[PDB]
Amino acid sequence: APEWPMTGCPFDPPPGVRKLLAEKPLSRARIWDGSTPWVVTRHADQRALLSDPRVSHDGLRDGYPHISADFKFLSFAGQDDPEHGRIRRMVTLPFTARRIEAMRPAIQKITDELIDGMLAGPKPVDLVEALALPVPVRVICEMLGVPYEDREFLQQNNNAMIYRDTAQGDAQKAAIAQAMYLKELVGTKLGDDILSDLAVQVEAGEITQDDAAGIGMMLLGAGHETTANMIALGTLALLENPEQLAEVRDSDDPKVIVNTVEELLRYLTIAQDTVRRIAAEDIEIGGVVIKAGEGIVFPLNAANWDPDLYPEAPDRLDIHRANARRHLAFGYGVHQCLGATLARVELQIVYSTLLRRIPTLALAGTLDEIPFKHDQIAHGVYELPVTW
Ligand code: HEM
Repeated sequence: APEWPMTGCPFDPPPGVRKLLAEKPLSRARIWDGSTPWVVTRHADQRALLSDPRVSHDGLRDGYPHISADFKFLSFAGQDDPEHGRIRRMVTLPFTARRIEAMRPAIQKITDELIDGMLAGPKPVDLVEALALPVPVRVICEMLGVPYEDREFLQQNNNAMIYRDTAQGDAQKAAIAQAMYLKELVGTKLGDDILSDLAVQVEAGEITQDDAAGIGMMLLGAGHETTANMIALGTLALLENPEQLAEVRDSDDPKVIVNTVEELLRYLTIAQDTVRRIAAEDIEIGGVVIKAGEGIVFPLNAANWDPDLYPEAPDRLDIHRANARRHLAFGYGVHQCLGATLARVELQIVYSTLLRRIPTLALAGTLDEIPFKHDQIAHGVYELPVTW
């Protein structure tokens, strides 16, 4: 059983992963804890399994293929229905299309302010620090109903939980600080925002104040690093594909920014193999039998380069790929990304505004000088020096 997970093509999935996808759609791999879960590479099969009620997201179950030991420790996103949906229903409305369309001015203002700071400051500048990290956490603060004046505090806490050079002890203090704060804010709300909605539930007896705070925390975590990685990696992908950058920037067709975000989501699949399940019952698929209690690993980045679905050079960026929106970058089934509409719309605004306001944007060095997050689960770059 090969080890899992398996450099000068840094955007591309690992070579062994492309090999599996091509010749062993379903196979076993040994992960960090010595278990050998199934690896499911095909887009079709990921959809099949992820929407099969025999497939469980319950990380307390023996066999569950946790991403790493730390994720194992932590152990609504890690639960099955009915409790998963009971909780998800309480935070569904603010993420719906209409409500996210209604956030466009707020996301646009956040973006323009941060581009104002870039443009007043030195160059080159790290796009990660200047834009990619601040936007998503600021947007989520606003949906939560975090007062403007506590913004920087929540941002630094959340940043601290993301940095490689934060010592775990400090990351945990930062996490403790977020929870205490959110719990306090929920007590306060007892507004229009998520925490007010959650305060209603608290007041109704449906969840505790602690639970309210945990949900808040979870939305904070979930929506931050992922979106940041997309901002930074997505920008870099555009800068490495200049003819396509120019089009996204300069096209008069509003569909192009829309397509570009989907093709970026598909091309980069930053959530990689973070999607994990366990079979609750035996499941027969693709001529093998996944047995009850066996783990299942979903390399979304394999599915999104699947030639059954993306036959025309899926290993190249093509913003006109007519098919891109079929990607599974936000996963699939009942745990499909709650923020998927928000993310789409955040990236449309960030990429378009970044390129229209900084039409001379340029990588300050070259691709090979960029430090990628090869050593992590979520794909991305530690730093992105840009100039103009
Ligand atoms: C590029 C941006 C994003 C990507 C690639 C992404 C990816 C994903 C993926 C793959 C999952 C599925 C996890 C699983 O099945 O185990 C997921 C779930 C989730 N995402 Fe995102 N996400 C993004 C942005 C956001 C944002 C902006 C938010 C919230 C504000 C968010 C909140 C969530 C939540 C709450 C879940 C759990 C859904 C559930 O279990 O019912 N995400 N995301």
